[PDB]
Amino acid sequence: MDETDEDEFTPRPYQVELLERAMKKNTIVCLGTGSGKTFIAVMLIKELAHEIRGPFNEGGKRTFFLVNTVPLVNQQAKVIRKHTSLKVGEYVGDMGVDSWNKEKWNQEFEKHQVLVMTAQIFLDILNHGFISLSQVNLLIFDECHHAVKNHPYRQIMRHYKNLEQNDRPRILGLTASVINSKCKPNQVEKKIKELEATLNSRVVTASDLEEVAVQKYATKPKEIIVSYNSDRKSDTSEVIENIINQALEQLSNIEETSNLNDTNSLKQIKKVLRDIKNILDELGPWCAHRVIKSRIRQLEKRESETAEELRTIRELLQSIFEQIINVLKNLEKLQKNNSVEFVSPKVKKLLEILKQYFSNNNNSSKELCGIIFVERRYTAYVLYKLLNELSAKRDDDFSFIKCDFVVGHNSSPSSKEKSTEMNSKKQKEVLKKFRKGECNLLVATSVVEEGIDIPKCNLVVRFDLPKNFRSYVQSKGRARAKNSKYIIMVEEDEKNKFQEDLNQYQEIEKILLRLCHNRDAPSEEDFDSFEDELLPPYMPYGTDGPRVTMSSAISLLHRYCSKLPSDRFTTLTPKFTYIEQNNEEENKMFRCTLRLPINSPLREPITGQPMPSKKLAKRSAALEACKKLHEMGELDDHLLPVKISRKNAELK
RNA sequence: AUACGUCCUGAUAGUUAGUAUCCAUCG
RNA sequence: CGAUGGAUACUAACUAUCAGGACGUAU
Ligand SMILES: Nc1ncnc2c1ncn2[C@@H]1O[C@H](COP(=O)(O)OP(=O)(O)O)[C@@H](O)[C@H]1O
Ligand SMILES: [Mg+2]
Repeated sequence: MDETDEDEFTPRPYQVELLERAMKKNTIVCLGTGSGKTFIAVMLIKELAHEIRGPFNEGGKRTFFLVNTVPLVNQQAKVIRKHTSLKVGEYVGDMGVDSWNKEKWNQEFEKHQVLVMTAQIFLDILNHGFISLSQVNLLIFDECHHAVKNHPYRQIMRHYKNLEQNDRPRILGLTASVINSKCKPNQVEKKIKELEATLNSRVVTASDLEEVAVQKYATKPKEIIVSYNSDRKSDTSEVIENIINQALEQLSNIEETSNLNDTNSLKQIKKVLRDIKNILDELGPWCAHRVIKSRIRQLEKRESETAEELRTIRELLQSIFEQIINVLKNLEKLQKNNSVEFVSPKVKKLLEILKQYFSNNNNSSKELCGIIFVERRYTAYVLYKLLNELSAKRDDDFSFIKCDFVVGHNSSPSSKEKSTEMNSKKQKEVLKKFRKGECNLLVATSVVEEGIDIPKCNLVVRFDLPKNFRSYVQSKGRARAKNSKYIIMVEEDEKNKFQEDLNQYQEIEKILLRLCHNRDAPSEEDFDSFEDELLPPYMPYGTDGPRVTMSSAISLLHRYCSKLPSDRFTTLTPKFTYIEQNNEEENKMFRCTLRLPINSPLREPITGQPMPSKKLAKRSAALEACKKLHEMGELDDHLLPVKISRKNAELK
């Protein structure tokens, strides 16, 4: 039954116009979400493909693609591979790319024609002298509105500025919302001018888009606001939260009265029980008890190695949680087979919304595909568990629900035994399952919120309020299919503030849509204007060799310290000490000092130059330490830590 | 009625310090 | 799990401007 579906792409007229304009000179493309900018980028890549066929040893060039997150790089690589005939490769941080030497990087450059990877990796390659910007043919900045202050985009731009104008590559950027944070309507012009100066380009908007052409293809859902109140609570729930409050009070009294071997341990206990209180308030007693038994398992793990006082505190906490369990036994909704009443009013409202949506779509032949957006990861995990349990209960109207979740990921040589784990392959598998149609619901954090082409959706639910203009715009634009719905859940007493914020957002959008028409080219004087480096970098082998920028000193120092062979449990870390002195002008002056662990050969402390701010003093001290360390003979030619073992140390 | 200096309040812009959360790199 | 970096929101202090209130001086 499967039929192949080639795109057989026929570009739309505004795409052709934008392609010509971008070919003429540097540009930034500003268009609404879902209007098809990735195909424009693909067309531009294909147009200039006659400069890539040459070998790399004889000065051949390559094309690069810059992306923020991992699902995005996978998806864009797949699209480019499908549409054109060139070879594409994808690089991320899972594979452990820093351990590679120069020869393997040269081989990788020789193998492919187009390279797609994250921005931080590109910065690392640029700094350590593996590649030079004179060999790049074209650069693409996905979501270019992130290049502000100290973001890695700005650092790469600083690298680009020094190069002579004879051999500078072309620049193209794609964005939908031009301003990152929230601001008054009077600062929009200043913000766009700053961005134009930073990226050394002018913004462009098609004349045909304003006339029908792109309105048909752009996505616009409907907005609905649903209100709930959390004051209305069950008396038993009030009793439980009062008991938890008095437990918090007595634990605080114990902390204030009883001395502690580690105050941070009881502070952690207090914050995790406050988290338990928050979980109860937001979700309900059953989810709280599930987290409580997970906590029970956590101290089952912990009791192998713990202190006596810490274990007594843990056991009195266990006693309190056990009393909570006996209180819940009287409220055994699952035993009573009526679990609808116990949940917090917010969860009840969400369930009512889902039921109404299913009732509406019962007549509709099309299936359902929805996304739920949550702020923190633990809430997402607990919500997924609860929804799966309700579906397994097999009641009247929850027999069709299938749920899964996606969050960020971590990796370590250690086991990291925990309830929540993630990996690149598992994340890709879940996304593929969602695309195919195995699951109908997805519970996600802000990882997938931006830029992901989602399967045709009908429903987006905001479990938490948007924080600024950009997040609101992107979350609105995530739904793609026709006749979509956008739903926001708001507490009763914050609805006026949310209303005024929505009005301000609409005004900002209206102003932005008009200001971008018929703009003027930027001036190179502003490009020469921006300069935040108070101290020049450290270049031992010349301008084109390796460098250690002021911003990257501390990370390199900590990497060297971590690579030092020592005990597994002990994680060595340099110690910092700040001394403040007042100058003749009575201005604030900061001088920092540094020390190293006794394992490293460098015994003597190192002192940096005085700086107006504490962070600047710390950076200066780190830079001086790095220069001295290289002078002594630790770091190798490429200015990265040497793979030195005990035998290597003995030989040297 | 106005200007100058002083004290208090609100907003705007910038700087500094603290708390919470998210995303990337490493062990 | 730990370590590092970047971004957002909240609070406090300082500086400058604006707005208002009060005081003294001069016009
Ligand atoms: N020429 C075209 N013909 C058919 N579909 C297209 C064309 N150009 C773009 N599209 C569709 O429009 C959607 C645009 O999404 P995408 O380009 O990934 O991000 P953006 O929302 O920034 O444009 C894609 O899913 C693609 O399938
Ligand atoms: Mg895109």
